[PDB]
Amino acid sequence: PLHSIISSTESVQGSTSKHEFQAETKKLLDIVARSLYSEKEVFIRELISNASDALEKLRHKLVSALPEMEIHLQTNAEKGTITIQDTGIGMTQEELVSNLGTIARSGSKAFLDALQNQAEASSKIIGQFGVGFYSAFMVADRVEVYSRSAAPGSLGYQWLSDGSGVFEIAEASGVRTGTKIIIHLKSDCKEFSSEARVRDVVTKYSNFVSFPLYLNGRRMNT
Amino acid sequence: PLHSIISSTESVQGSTSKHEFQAETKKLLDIVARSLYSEKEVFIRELISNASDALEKLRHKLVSDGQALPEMEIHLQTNAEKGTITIQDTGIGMTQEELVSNLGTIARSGSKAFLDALQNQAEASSKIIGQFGVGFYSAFMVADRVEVYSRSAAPGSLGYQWLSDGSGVFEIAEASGVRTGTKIIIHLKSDCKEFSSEARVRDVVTKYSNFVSFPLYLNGRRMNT
Ligand SMILES: Nc1ncnc2c1ncn2[C@@H]1O[C@H](COP(=O)(O)OP(=O)(O)NP(=O)(O)O)[C@@H](O)[C@H]1O
Ligand SMILES: Nc1ncnc2c1ncn2[C@@H]1O[C@H](COP(=O)(O)OP(=O)(O)NP(=O)(O)O)[C@@H](O)[C@H]1O
Ligand SMILES: [Mg+2]
Ligand SMILES: [Mg+2]
Repeated sequence: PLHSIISSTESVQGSTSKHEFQAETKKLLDIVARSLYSEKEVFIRELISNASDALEKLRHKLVSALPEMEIHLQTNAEKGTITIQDTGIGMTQEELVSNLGTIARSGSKAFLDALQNQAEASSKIIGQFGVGFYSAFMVADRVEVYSRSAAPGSLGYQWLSDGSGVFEIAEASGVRTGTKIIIHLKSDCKEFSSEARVRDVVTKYSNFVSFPLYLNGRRMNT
Repeated sequence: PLHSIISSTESVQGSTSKHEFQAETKKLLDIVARSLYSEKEVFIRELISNASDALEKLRHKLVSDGQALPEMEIHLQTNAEKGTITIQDTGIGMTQEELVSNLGTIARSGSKAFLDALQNQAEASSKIIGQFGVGFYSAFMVADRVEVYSRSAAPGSLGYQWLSDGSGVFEIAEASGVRTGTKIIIHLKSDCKEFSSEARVRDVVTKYSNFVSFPLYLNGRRMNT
């Protein structure tokens, strides 16, 4: 008896605002693109860790009907997608622009510094530091984010990028509070639209995931 | 958005077997029913504690054996029209043998202590029901009639309905459409219809919901972290 919250409720309303990635972000993305980094499956944990962070942030707002606090994965073999949705704190428009566009992540500063100071392949250095959210672009043709801040009266947004130069933001209706990230997989990365492949990855660490984690409606952790 | 699992999926398929309560159980029922004990709301925690126990038992069966994990939740629902309050858990459930033995006897240790203390002391039942509790039979503080469905988590298990009006006898019959775990439907006495009010149940449960070890819902609303 399965438990799913992921469905196509969202629709883009009105016009698009166009944004450029920070220079350092473009550099990071290009390095990832042209690296031969083989453990691309890391993007799943990067996104689950972010979902967990967002749910933890939501707790900080609680005092004495509690909000649902869940992380959902869904694979779609036919569409070549993998989706992660959390019911956590979400992002304002300002937050989308800043958080998904810059190199604020402390590990990513360390990463970029390591590129200058280590006589190692980039793949090894990606292994050492990680690249956080941008790990999605290991596997994605295109990344499609919907987010709505848990703050009352906040609007929903769509953030779009193919990971080259530019990202877009538009207002969206039908966005649940929290964040949904839809990864449109590369033609050579379709393995991550398979339930079995994703289960095998996530099983290795689901016991360490602090919130309820579902894969295609099936509960993965205690 | 609400989260509810409680609905009328069950129906009796099997013959009815009628059972007499053990004499000591009859005696405890008798004592509790007639008591001036006024803190009747306790039955709600009694049932939630049992739901929790059942869900904890289900954990003990889990191993890292591949698949999904079972949902582990406790649900309360009130129905003001029908004069009911229902509690459903998705835990270990009860075999037929377990229904007859577990809901039928006074194995419970605090109930043996209760009866001992009532006999060999001069405190009235009011007090010492509060001290000891009377577990599952607390339901008969507030119930005209108690309606239980249960199916054991054990592979192969059938579903059963257990019925009692709390006087002398209980019935059991095989039932279809029982989810693994236990649903308890309390058909409330006339002077007890307050426990079919959501606000009444909420105000009671809020006092201890953050000590409840599993997700707890009231009419589809989450009550605890
Ligand atoms: N699911 C999400 N919900 C809300 N905020 C998000 C989500 N995913 C990413 N973010 C924002 O994007 C930022 C960057 O994410 P990420 O690149 O993983 O770095 P980080 O999580 O800050 N640090 P690290 O612990 O090294 O991953 C986060 O700090 C959040 O502010
Ligand atoms: N929801 C339930 N699911 C499974 N078994 C149940 C359920 N409720 C009651 N039982 C069984 O009925 C027995 C009696 O319950 P109860 O009268 O509360 O005593 P107890 O729970 O054993 N001891 P105490 O800790 O004092 O409540 C339990 O031990 C269970 O075996
Ligand atoms: Mg992160
Ligand atoms: Mg008990």
